[PDB]
Amino acid sequence: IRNVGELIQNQVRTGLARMERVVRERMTTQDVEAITPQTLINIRPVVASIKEFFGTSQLSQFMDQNNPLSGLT
Amino acid sequence: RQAITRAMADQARTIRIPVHMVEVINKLARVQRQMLQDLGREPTPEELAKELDMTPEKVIEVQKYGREPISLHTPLGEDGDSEFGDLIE
Amino acid sequence: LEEIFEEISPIEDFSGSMSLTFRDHRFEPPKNSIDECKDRDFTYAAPLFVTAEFTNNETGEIKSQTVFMGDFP
Amino acid sequence: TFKVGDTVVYPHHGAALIEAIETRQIKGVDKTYLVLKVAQGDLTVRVPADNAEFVGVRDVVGQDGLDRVFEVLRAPYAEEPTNWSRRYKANLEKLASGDVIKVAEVVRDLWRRERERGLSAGEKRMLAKARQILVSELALAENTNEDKAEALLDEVLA
Repeated sequence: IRNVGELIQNQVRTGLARMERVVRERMTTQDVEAITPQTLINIRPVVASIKEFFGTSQLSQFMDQNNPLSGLT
Repeated sequence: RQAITRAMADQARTIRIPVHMVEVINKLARVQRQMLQDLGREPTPEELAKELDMTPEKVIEVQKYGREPISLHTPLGEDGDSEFGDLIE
Repeated sequence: LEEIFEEISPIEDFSGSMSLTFRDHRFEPPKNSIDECKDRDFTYAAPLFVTAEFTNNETGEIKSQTVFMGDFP
Repeated sequence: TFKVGDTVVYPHHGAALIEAIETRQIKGVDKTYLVLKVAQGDLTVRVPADNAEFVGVRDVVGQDGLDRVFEVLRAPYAEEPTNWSRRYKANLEKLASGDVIKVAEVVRDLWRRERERGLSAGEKRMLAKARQILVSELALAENTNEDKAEALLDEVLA
């Protein structure tokens, strides 16, 4: 079973892989002695992946709140 | 670079956006991203307007223009026959 | 998250000169309460902070910094 | 050459203060590592003393620095090419050169062309960055810092 932790870890890993792709594109077009850790990295793919998992994904489901048994199930 | 970005401005979007509008809107997008990575929070449109020296209503107008349409044939969920296209009147 | 950050190895360019490393991750208290998020259509999230260093072997230069990685639900 | 408790200026980050001296070894080779940090980017910079001149650090210039910067700040008969592309390619190179004099005529030219025509707002970002790094540099160079350093420029830039 992929629980919630492993699923969120996989989505964050995909976002981080996209971020590494973007930054690897960035370093090859950037000069040394002018790169700041605040600058070269971009967190947009990470938050995009997290919001793509939490919204409109078949695992992240609308919680059924009929009664406590429905919630526990 | 000039021809590639001109073709991207002219033909990529379904609704045509002129090249100067495209360069304005993606400059605003990149400086908004710079603001986000600088202060770690979503800025108010007034701050972005005053730091770019345009009116806030112009900023609202251009980020309303800078939108991508969603296709009519998006599936709704588990059901396959029910499409998004039959829901609109 | 420390596993997903240690898995991202210090990457190198084609010359093997400069690298960045995400050492430690930390969390801040959320800016909104649970009822406040449940009321005004917010996402119950907290900011995620990581310590990142930028190491170049040729210059011997290390840039340790803390960078906002995104609002973590 | 380099001590503890003094201030040295680093490129692309402005002036900074040295915290202490560490003995960090890189690639298994012991080096005289010096550590310093700045309050702008909240980052710590570790540079060994052997390649300090090679990486491009400079000490704080004393009285000689303000007189020459003021003299260039007021130098007339400054000319630039008509095409904006060559000047655009030259300004960031002169900024990355790291010279105080060079960034002085760069910011003077940028300020005068921004006031006479009102070029755009995209270049205003690096204009403000250059203004911030120069006012951080002259904070120790001219012995005037923070608001006082900003105030001194307010009446000598014209």
